[PDB]
Amino acid sequence: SMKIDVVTIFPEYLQPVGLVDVAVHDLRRWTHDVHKSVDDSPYGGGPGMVMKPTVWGDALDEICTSETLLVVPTPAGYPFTQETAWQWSTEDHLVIACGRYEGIDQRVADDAATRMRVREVSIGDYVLNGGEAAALVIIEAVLRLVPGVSLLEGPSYTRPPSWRGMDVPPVLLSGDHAKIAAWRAEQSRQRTIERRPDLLGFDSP
Amino acid sequence: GSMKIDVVTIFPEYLQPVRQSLPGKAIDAGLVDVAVHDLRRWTHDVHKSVDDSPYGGGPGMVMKPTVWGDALDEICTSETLLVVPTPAGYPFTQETAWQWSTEDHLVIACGRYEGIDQRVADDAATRMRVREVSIGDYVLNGGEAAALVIIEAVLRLVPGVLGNASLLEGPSYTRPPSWRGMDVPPVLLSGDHAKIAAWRAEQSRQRTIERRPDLL
Ligand SMILES: CN1CCCC[C@@H]1Cn1ccc2ccc(-c3n[nH]c(N)c3C#N)cc21
Ligand SMILES: CN1CCCC[C@@H]1Cn1ccc2ccc(-c3n[nH]c(N)c3C#N)cc21
Repeated sequence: SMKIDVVTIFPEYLQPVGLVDVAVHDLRRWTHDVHKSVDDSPYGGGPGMVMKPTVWGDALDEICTSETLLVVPTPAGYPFTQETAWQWSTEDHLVIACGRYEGIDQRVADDAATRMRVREVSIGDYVLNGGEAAALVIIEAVLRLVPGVSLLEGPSYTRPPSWRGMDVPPVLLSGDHAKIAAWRAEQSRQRTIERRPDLLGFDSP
Repeated sequence: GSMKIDVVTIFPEYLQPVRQSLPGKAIDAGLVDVAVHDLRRWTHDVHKSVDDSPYGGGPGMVMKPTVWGDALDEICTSETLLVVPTPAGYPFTQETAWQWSTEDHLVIACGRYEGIDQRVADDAATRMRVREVSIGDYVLNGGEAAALVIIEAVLRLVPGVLGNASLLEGPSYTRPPSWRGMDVPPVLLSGDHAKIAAWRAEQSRQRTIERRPDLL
């Protein structure tokens, strides 16, 4: 049983989402001024804008409890991996705070950490415009692990056994479980060495 | 630059996010076009079958090569960069996003279930460039979320699409100067911009050591 709340200034972007419920909240609901302003220029200089702590604080005050796991996507986060997804799969309540612009004032996470568990994480080594796509990835990876819901995968094949003059590897038609398991292990080894040598403790290309 | 992206998926509704996030100015200027295609348009049968049992046995289903082959035959040309998300892919990184941002035509083939029969990519690779990539070390249900990430990372690097007409980033702060007992680091308000840059560099150094020692 899991509840997921996502907070964002682009609730429309979260559209791609019994044991689990997902709710999406417009951060601007917690603004007061007429312009509904969520950002301001950075202290210390630099390009762009920073999301104000005040609006975030009010939103999280309402949505979070001390049991909440607050997830904050950021390119400067700890890596979000399958291990993380397993860890989070047994949580009762995830709140995902999606930033935009240059990000969220650091005091939002620091304040939250005084009363709940906070996790700043990155889904990969590339740059996005905001946390929303990361939220979608995290939700998908976690929800498929919720109770009641090493080597790279090798290639898969289905019918027909010959297509455009390309044959399904004959071993896969042999019915020999041991030979098939061995061939699959070898394809996975080839793939992992070639594409992800770091997974086997080798230098990255 | 002008980029066309075609996405093929059995869940086209999953991609409408991307089409919405695109600035009208970039579309009107013909800088970008994203089109999403339902794979079932290319099925052969009244049951609109896209999957079948795996040769060699095992769990799950495999997407059919004949359906995918027809879809890609129609959509791709010799100039296409065919992107195939897969957890067994080469890592998709910012370097990748930069490389792909100058392409004229990306086609993203989104799999589901166990993935796509390998002959689809292998056949495509004999007449176009094919890239099997993964967006990270976690398992998804299919390629659609990966497509969203790749599209966003690539398009924001295409001149015009964003507009205006190594180390980890450190913390950022804005008003108010004090909030819930927490003060913005005073150095940031000091007007000593050389010292501010050094402070930021050290914050970045510390964060990289703590969160991403692999980058060092
Ligand atoms: C661009 N713009 C200036 C520099 C830094 C980032 C900023 C955009 N931005 C704002 C909030 C926010 C949250 C997550 C991500 C994100 N990018 N890449 C990942 N793997 C991410 C995660 N997880 C990016 C975000
Ligand atoms: C689960 N199910 C059985 C095992 C293998 C994967 C499969 C699901 N699935 C089918 C097509 C497909 C494409 C990409 C991804 C994907 N997962 N994680 C990434 N970083 C990905 C990328 N990029 C998963 C996909």
